[PDB]
Amino acid sequence: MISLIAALAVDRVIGMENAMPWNLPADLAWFKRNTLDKPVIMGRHTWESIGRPLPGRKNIILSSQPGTDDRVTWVKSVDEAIAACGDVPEIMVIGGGRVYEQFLPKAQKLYLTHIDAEVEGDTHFPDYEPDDWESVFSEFHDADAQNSHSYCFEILERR
Ligand SMILES: NC(=O)c1ccc[n+]([C@@H]2O[C@H](COP(=O)([O-])OP(=O)(O)OC[C@H]3O[C@@H](n4cnc5c(N)ncnc54)[C@H](OP(=O)(O)O)[C@@H]3O)[C@@H](O)[C@H]2O)c1
Ligand SMILES: Nc1nc(=O)c2nc(CNc3ccc(C(=O)N[C@@H](CCC(=O)O)C(=O)O)cc3)cnc2[nH]1
Repeated sequence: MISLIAALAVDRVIGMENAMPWNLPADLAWFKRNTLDKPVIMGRHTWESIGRPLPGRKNIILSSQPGTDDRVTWVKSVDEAIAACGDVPEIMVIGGGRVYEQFLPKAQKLYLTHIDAEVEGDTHFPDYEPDDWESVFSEFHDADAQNSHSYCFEILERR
């Protein structure tokens, strides 16, 4: 299983200036829950934006050029990234935009957080489509103290 996980604001915006500007702790907790113990594949820009390894997960970074940090695994292409994950049930792809574009045709599951927020955005989630996917999970939550915007968690299976 190749799965993508992403948090999208309105108009499918996922980032700006190579950052996530919004602070939504409930969604981070959901991200950790759904990636714990799994391999995670990310692009080099996302690597520099998170800034650090992610604990309890095998961190795989796509980059066309020599890696600079042996606390993670560097790979030069998509199939190399897949091979490096070994024999895991579920391979999590955690972005960013250019990497999501390449892995979407090979994914069978999408973990999406739809955030009710407008964010001027430098990068977007790939434009998917009304008919390749059906929902297996809905969980909507209003804004509270720690979380300033409402958000929907959705899991989608490739039909
Ligand atoms: N809302 C969310 O859930 C979410 C999730 C993740 C990221 N983000 C945001 O997304 C933005 C970053 O996304 P991005 O599209 O600019 O970059 P990205 O996808 O994270 O990384 C692009 C880089 O990854 C490498 N790469 C991609 N495909 C490759 C391939 N087939 N082979 C070898 N290397 C490959 C290349 O590294 P080299 O250039 O070194 O060759 C490429 O420059 C940030 O704003 C981040 O905060 C948001
Ligand atoms: N749903 C979703 N939300 C996101 O914010 C998200 N972010 C990325 C890329 N950026 C990041 C940035 C920070 C952390 C992070 O610090 N996570 C900690 C949280 C620990 C905790 O919740 O206490 C982690 O260990 O997962 C993860 C991904 C990729 N997919 C996503 N997917």
